[PDB]
Amino acid sequence: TERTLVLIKPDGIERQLIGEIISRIERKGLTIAALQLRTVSAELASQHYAEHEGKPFFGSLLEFITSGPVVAAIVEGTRAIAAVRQLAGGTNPVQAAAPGTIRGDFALETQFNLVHGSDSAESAQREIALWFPGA
Amino acid sequence: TERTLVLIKPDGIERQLIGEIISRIERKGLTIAALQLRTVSAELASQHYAEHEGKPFFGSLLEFITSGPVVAAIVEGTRAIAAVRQLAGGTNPVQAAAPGTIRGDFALETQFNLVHGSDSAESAQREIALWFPGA
Amino acid sequence: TERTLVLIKPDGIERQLIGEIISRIERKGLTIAALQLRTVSAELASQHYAEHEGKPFFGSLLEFITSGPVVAAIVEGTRAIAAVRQLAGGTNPVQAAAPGTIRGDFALETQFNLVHGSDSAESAQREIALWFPGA
Amino acid sequence: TERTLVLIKPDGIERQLIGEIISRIERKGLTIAALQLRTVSAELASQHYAEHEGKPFFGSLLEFITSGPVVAAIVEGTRAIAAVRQLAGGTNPVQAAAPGTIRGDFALETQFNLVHGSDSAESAQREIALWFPGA
Amino acid sequence: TERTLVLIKPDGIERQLIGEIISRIERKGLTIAALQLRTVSAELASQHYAEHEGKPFFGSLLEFITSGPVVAAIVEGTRAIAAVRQLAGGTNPVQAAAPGTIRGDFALETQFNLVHGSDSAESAQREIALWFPGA
Amino acid sequence: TERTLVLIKPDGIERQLIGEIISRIERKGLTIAALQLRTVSAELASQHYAEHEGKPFFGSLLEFITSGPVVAAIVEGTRAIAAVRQLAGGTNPVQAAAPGTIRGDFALETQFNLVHGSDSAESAQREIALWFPGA
Repeated sequence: TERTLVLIKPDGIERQLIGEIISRIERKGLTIAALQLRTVSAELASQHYAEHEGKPFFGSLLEFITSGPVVAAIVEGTRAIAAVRQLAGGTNPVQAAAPGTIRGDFALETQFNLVHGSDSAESAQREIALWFPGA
Repeated sequence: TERTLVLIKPDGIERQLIGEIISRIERKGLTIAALQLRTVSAELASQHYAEHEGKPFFGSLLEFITSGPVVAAIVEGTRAIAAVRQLAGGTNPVQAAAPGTIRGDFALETQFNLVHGSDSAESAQREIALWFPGA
Repeated sequence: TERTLVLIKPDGIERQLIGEIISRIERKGLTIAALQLRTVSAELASQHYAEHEGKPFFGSLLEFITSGPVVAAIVEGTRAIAAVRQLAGGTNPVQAAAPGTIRGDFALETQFNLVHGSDSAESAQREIALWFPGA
Repeated sequence: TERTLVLIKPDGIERQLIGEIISRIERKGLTIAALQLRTVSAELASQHYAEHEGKPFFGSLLEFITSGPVVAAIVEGTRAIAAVRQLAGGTNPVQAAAPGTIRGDFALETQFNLVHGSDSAESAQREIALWFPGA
Repeated sequence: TERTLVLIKPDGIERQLIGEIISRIERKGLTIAALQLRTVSAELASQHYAEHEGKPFFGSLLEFITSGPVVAAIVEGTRAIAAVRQLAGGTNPVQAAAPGTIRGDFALETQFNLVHGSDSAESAQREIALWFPGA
Repeated sequence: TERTLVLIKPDGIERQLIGEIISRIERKGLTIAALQLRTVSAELASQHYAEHEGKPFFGSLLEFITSGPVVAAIVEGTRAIAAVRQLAGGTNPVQAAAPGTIRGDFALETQFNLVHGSDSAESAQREIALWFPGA
């Protein structure tokens, strides 16, 4: 079994999809190991987005994650990592994401993607330590 | 943002899926700009199906759209055109349409496809003028 | 069988519940006889609210129905009138409306009631003539 | 607007209803002000259940809340208190709770009630201070 | 724990509600102990409806249960009997049944009630022996 | 129109998905021709899994199908065979099955696949004779 970090971003909250997203995870058979509505410091935001740190969309990327609170969580279970990304869909909700996924069903813009899921074991271990340093 | 024409055909109505379809559109983040249950004249039907005007399935194609009332609508929003076709699925509901789409979830026959969505900007502009000449 | 007028007010639209409401109606076994997204003139609004014409909440009552478009419809079927009001719930969504109803599930304020349904045969016949004078 | 404390108890979690419950809250128009999966100390449990402190069911009442983690939350909005209790249903899910409520739809036992909601302004203010002393 | 007999009548099947009904039962926490789509002999129908044997609606009552196949089942769990009747709603779907129940959400006529649930321990034991004499 | 055999395996039952699965079938427009919760003899299990009779996973394959009761059914309609497999998804729920399918939405393991659907006309005719020799 694996552990992956999941974020429900400020747009997912504005659109009232916290429970919808969590439900899909639960229904897949995965288990919520940690869960917390929290605010994001300027520091955390950048450390999170270091992969795309130096790039054209960095600015508004941080301003976004910091505009309102977010819901962070540790999702655990068999193939947690791949499964979550499976539920989430591709980055582009119209041309990439399949219908039935979170982004595929609710999203229209690459930017406002509603959700985040660790893209690899390497990332997951790094992001969990980052958002849930205690646990 | 774009505007696209959407039809909920007589079979979509017989099967009580008006609200189900509209909901999926709404949930995607798209907005219903126009909406009307209406009947179809012989003329409108053919002007609509002019693309496939001369073909083997034209007859019953018109007889169908004219058998009962239909629900016409203008759907507006970011990438309205592609998104709607994304929600609708491919023409063949079993071999083409993905599960999660409208046709993929409810349809079994290429003919009885429940729904219509403009396939391009060129078409949308033409079909909207056709169904909602005022608006 | 009966005919009743149903309104999905501007708040029902802002909250993306057109399809949700229509679906509940469909699922009850009732049939959408007429349906149209339309704007409301100052005149229509008052003629509609004549029952509560002279009262303390009249002003903002009209300003509301006229702030954005609404979805009007004629719902037909066995006991259409009572059934629709059954689905809609009592006027106060928290103290009157039962869970499971439209207002009971989605509403919090007596004012923002999302929906309207004719309260009697007398009213229905009057309101249908008013909103769908042709049909 | 009001603030009320909501608990999703260990049975609500075992039965995979976190998102289902949160969704119902969201859909009612209420907003999640705080949210956290957390464990319960022996002390917190009793301070929470002081109202029924001296009684026949106290023992297993505490042992339960402490058997696994729970999801605590602050729910905010118009009539937050009454509305939440409205969504939750009466204590007895079969004879009291109406269909459509959380308990009414999912529960069978008075003990395993899935959810908790502050029963009054007095309680809410006390329980929020208790579970979210910071916020 | 108790055992109760549940019938999904021919109208429940025509309206594609087998899974919807079963789901509601499952979700309540009850368990399907037996389940079978079967036809009804003239004899079984009357033995079932002996309570209302001599009455004005007996004829079409039997003709109905015998018009198409039905889905019979034994539902088991805590307060199975009351809970099932709770999910089913009162006999009259508009004036008696609450929204959120099966009849309350889908039915319009006292006759076409979609579902049946044993009304008492005495009945349950009698009807189970009748429909599932082996089990 | 075609006939296909569908199994809801013991894990589909443990996870309370009987009605969910049946519903998806119904909603696709397919019809339940036969349906029965039943136990599986050692013989039936192997005759069913003869295709993969001689293989590394045979043992626990039979032990599984025989651990608890299962729900067998004959599903009938246009392209019943392909459609059902379409609803079910690929064998591997994470890497193969698309979101929106049964396995895609609920499953995490190739072994615990919740459902079975005949993979061909040849198989269907053979498996129906096997599970429903009378009908």
